[PDB]
Amino acid sequence: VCDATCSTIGMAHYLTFDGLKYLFPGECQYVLVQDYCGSNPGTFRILVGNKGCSHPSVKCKKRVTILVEGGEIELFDGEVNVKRPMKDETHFEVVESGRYIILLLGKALSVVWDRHLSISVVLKQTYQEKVCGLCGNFDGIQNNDLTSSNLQVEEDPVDFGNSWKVSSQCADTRKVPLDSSPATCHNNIMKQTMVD
Amino acid sequence: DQRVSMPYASKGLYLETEAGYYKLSGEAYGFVARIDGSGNFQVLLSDRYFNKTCGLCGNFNIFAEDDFMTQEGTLTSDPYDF
Amino acid sequence: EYARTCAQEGMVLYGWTDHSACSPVCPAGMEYRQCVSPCARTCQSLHINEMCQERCVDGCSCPEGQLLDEGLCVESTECPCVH
Ligand SMILES: *[C@@H]1O[C@H](CO)[C@@H](O)[C@H](O)[C@H]1NC(C)=O
Ligand SMILES: [Ca+2]
Ligand SMILES: [Ca+2]
Repeated sequence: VCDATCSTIGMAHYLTFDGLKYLFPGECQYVLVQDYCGSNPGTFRILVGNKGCSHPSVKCKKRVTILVEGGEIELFDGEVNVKRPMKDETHFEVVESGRYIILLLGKALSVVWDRHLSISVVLKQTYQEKVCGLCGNFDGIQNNDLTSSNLQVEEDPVDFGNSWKVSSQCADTRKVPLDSSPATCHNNIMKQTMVD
Repeated sequence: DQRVSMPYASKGLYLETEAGYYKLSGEAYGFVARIDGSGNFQVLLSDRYFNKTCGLCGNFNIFAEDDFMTQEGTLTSDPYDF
Repeated sequence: EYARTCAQEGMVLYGWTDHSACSPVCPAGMEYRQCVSPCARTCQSLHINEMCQERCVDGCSCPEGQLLDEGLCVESTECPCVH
């Protein structure tokens, strides 16, 4: 079995490990992936947080707080910042090579960041159904990646990610009426072809 | 003019409730407003706006006194025409 | 007002409303604490910690148990689910 890879393709989309694109425009802070899931120790708690990102635009700068080995290293506005260094510094590593910030954290964890929006965490064979979050459980089964925090499969992803917000009193996002044309391309069929 | 529900998070302004009292945070823009049950406006604002902001809550300077500088710019003794 | 104006300066005061015979108004179930955390552990919440290192804020909140659920304090045993 190979090494899986989340992603954040654009402002509001998410590609799970097993492979499931879905739409979730949010504006609160959300658990992208973690290990403290049900009956496990809880080593790492990668999070993600967006501001002004329900409608994609030149707005929507992302913020990412990754919590491994009792640490707090986080990143936004181009650079990476350490708010609390972690104990076993041996595994830590930062490779600012090219357009990316490759960032190792252990034997079986890695993170990639294009300095703008993308978040591609890479995990190894070690876990195999030990994680959960917006990226799912990493089990091979591709249609159980919508198991919410309350331990049930949902069908509508906009109710899924609302289960994974950290602040349980911020605003949960709104069920958008479904359509093939977003706001600007709504009733602008000219522009909708120049984009296609 | 359209009445919205609450909470609400558009345009980088999280309109929440904290401790049973309503809040309007704008940390991107540098302010935190709130109201209580009786009605008591409050505005927490970044040091940033030092020798800067000017309004009905005065300039964020040090001098407690000089902080009646009208919309023209005039130190007035009266706290009312200001 | 005098209570908060001293709190903001870096020196908070405690229990002044015990004998003052005036407590600020709040809805049912809650009354005015002093220096409660903003990250109120509510019912439909995720048990995550040490992200809410924010400063301490005054305002009314629930009793020791009696978790929050939709603007009212309710006992932890009766936490609902959502779907
Ligand atoms: C405030 O700005 C004015 C005009 O630039 C300057 O003359 C003055 O020294 C400043 N005072 C303080 C306290 O920074
Ligand atoms: Ca799965
Ligand atoms: Ca002043």
